Amino acid sequence: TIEERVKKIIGEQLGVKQEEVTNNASFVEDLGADSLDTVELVMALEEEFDTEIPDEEAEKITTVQAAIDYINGHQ
Amino acid sequence: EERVKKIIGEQLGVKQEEVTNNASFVEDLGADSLDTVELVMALEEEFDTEIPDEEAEKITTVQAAIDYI
Amino acid sequence: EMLRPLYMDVQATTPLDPRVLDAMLPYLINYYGNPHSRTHAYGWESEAAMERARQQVASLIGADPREIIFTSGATESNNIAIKGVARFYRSRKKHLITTQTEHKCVLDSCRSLEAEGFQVTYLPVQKSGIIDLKELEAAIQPDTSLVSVMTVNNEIGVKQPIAEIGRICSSRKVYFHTDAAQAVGKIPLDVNDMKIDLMSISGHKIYGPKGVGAIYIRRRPRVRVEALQGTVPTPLVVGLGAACEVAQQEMEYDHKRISKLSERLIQNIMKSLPDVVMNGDPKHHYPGCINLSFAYVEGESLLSLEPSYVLRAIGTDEDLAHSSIRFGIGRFTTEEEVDYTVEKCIQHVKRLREMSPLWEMVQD
Amino acid sequence: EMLRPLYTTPLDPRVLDAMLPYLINYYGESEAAMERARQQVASLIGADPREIIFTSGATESNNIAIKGVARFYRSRKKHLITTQTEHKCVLDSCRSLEAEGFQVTYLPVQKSGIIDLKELEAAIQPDTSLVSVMTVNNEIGVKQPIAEIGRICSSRKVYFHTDAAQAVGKIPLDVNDMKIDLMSISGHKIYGPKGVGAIYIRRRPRTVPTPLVVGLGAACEVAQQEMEYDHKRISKLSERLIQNIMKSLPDVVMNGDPKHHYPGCINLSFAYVEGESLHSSIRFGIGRFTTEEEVDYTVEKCIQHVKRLREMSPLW
Amino acid sequence: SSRAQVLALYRAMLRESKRFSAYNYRTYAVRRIRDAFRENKNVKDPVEIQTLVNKAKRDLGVIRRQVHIGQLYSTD
Amino acid sequence: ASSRAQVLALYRAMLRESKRFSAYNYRTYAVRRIRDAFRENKNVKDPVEIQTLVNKAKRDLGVIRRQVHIGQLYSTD
Ligand SMILES: *P(=O)(O)OCC(C)(C)[C@@H](O)C(=O)NCCC(=O)NCCSC(=O)CCCCCCCCCCC
Ligand SMILES: *P(=O)(O)OCC(C)(C)[C@@H](O)C(=O)NCCC(=O)NCCSC(=O)CCCCCCCCCCC
Repeated sequence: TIEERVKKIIGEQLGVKQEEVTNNASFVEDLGADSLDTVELVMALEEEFDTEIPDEEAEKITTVQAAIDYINGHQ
Repeated sequence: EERVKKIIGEQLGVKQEEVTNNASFVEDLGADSLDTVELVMALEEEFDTEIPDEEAEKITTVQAAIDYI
Repeated sequence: EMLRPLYMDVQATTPLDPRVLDAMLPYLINYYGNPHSRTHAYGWESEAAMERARQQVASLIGADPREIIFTSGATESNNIAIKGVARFYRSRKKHLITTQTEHKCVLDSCRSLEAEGFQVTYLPVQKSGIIDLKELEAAIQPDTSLVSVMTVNNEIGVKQPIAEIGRICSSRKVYFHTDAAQAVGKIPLDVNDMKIDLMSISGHKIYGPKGVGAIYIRRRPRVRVEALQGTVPTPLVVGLGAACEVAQQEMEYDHKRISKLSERLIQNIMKSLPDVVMNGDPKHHYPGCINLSFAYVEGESLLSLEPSYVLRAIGTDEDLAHSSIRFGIGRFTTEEEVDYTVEKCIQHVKRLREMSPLWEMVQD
Repeated sequence: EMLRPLYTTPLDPRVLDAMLPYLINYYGESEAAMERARQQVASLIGADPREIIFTSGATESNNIAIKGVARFYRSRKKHLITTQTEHKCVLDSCRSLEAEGFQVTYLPVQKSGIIDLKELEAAIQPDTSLVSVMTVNNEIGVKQPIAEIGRICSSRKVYFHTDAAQAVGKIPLDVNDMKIDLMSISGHKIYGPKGVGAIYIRRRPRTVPTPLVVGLGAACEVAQQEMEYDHKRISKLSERLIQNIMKSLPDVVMNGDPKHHYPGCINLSFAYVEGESLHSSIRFGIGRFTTEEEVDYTVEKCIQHVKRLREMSPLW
Repeated sequence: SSRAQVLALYRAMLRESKRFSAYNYRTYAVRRIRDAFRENKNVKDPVEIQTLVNKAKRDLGVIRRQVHIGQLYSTD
Repeated sequence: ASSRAQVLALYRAMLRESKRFSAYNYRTYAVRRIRDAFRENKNVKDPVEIQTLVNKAKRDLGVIRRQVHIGQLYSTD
């Protein structure tokens, strides 16, 4: 129900339009990103809404489904 | 001269009619040491000039403040 | 420099006192530097700092230093007090008493206790904002554990009879908690003359830093609380202690000044704008918090949402209590802020009384 | 938070963070702190720590150097050489020496902002005591041949002073390769605090407050660590500003000899208009904290004002 | 125990207080110093006078630190 | 005495702390300098240089923390 907002933020930070917004996609393998862009991505997700993500949970966010199932799993 | 007497009248609470050029601060104007220090500081605030403590101590009358530089 | 009227922010009324920040600088420096540049004395310097802060907070409220516990604010202090006493005494004390004009956090905690199985009665307030002592004294049950009444109301600015409430609670062996967040450092408080058992203290309400608070828990006799389902940083605790000490030395001067400026604001507003009413009993009012209701301003005064639930408890009509203004005057408030605030208030009330809100209301 | 067009320097947070503990302890001194600051200033300019003296600014450094050497040689060396485009303090000190009986020659600068080495080498007298030449022209943004001037002065046994206030931390300086004998350094030029400066006094055979000294040393250390990054960044931003102005105004020229430009100072001359409040020229400045938004806003406002002022003057 | 030094302390505290980068702190400082010296006027106990002078000196140090550091953070 | 995830955590901490600067030039300069620093020092193999860069990064993180919080306590709107 809030996966579209996550995909919107990922699309905004990584510079991808609303057509390549595929669910279950790796950041480094399917979106052309690296560890630094990933850190800035997690910081963007925790930056849009006032919610915090620890380092252990942020390191596990290497795909899209990891980010979709971590902002809902910690409400 | 207008700025000196105007500032003295403004800080000491005197209108532009009781602005006498020859009145003692402690005996004829109802002031104290604190009002004197704040008055000298106001004079240093009107024009961008500084006055040392020694020259400020000699300012016990109105004519001392009227054009000293 | 552009001024700001005395009704925009409630935090703007209590800025950080430069003496407090000056007390906090060394601990901020030794704090926000990662624990590899700290010296082999940080532990002692922090135990000593927190002990001095305890002595300052305690000395302000007339308590013992061992009775001061540091929290993250008056909210955590409230939860610790009500939930601590209630959850610790779930054996033979399952009843709690509070007022309908308390802060939102206290009411929320009492609703949480009600959801977990505690019986709570919310005492109504009279049209003066003061509770009826006969209603409180007649509402104590054999299983009543805690009575929580704030010392000052943050919306109308009225003082509750804290000493008398403490006398009534101690006369029936009932614990007494008070939310003094809007009162500490502004009006005198003695935890011994007033039969107070628990007290909540907010740092940023008393010109201290944000994110720090305190709670007074009596030890003679010993009052106990249950831990809640962490350690506040040292520079903030230092700041709370410094704010309490400065408040103790400046309370009388600040009260005289704030009374003068408050009377100036109210007299200048009522002198130019008729039909204005002041909420709260003036004979038991603290001048720092003013709350004025204006008559013929239909709709809402925007500067969809809910009205004021504190003004509804003092028997004020929906439309009258809907558009109301809470002015705040503090230690650093200047006369120019007061005059600019009364001018802006006159302009806005005069403008809004000749208009109707239907235009902005229909924007879809 | 709005912007401000590109016409001191801001206080680098590392510097303020370095001087905070000393500021706290200063109201209500450290030999170790002042020794570390001395080592930092010396390490930036390639000198030994024992050769660094802290002053209240580059003004006091200039007066100490020029007036010190000149007044020491008031016996048989009453001639000094400097530039007519020096800072106001240097010119004032040379005018004071001229009032005391010293003959001073103010060398002119060419249209490129660089001094004529043939004119300088031909202006040395047998009774010349000191040669004071600024390191960079702060108005046109051109570098002076400091190393060559130092070689000429050391070959002729005459002391060489330089005002590096606008050059330290912005261009590389080695006090030995350039054969410098005295150098002036200003703190608030290199993102350090105001009211502190330094002077290099050569010692080899070829009461300023402590928080301010600490601040100067910290500014020098940060400058030493950031000189390359700041040079690339400021160079990119300068080329962006100049190129973006040239793309829209096909008649603006940049004053100063290229290939001898330090990137922080740009000087552009406009044809038929002058005096742009926000022939004569306009000096844009770009620093460590200048953002691309400030550059683009400055180019936009500059194009708008030039176009308007050209559309308000009857010409063709 | 010093007659001229008390006036010098008043002058110094006012001069340093006028350099506050914030309006509320500057106004509060001048007002509190003025009202403070005016209130403690005509005190005879030399111990109380010495105490007030000590508090005034500490507060002068606080004003100095806060004015200078605040000015170092005061972006204009 | 550091790993990859600890370096990424250091990057996250420095970006998070740098974004809390009350001033625009310091915030932009900090974020830009950290991004360019990690991108530039990417793919370094000498462990001595990596350890040096990590230590300097921790020191600079302490500077950013102190300056952000103290400046925030002085930042009058
Ligand atoms: P990612 O690609 O999946 O993984 C990260 C990589 C692999 C790139 C990285 O972790 C790595 O291991 N690369 C090898 C080189 C390396 O580890 N370098 C260490 C980087 S540390 C560094 O260079 C930071 C420099 C300090 C920045 C200071 C900024 C100061 C700002 C002050 C503001 C006032
Ligand atoms: P003048 O007539 O020559 O002098 C006036 C008199 C004689 C009254 C005075 O100079 C004097 O000698 N009186 C003796 C008693 C006296 O007043 N002693 C000085 C006491 S000083 C004092 O009261 C300290 C007050 C400082 C309070 C500072 C508060 C502000 C802090 C701001 C923090 C941000």
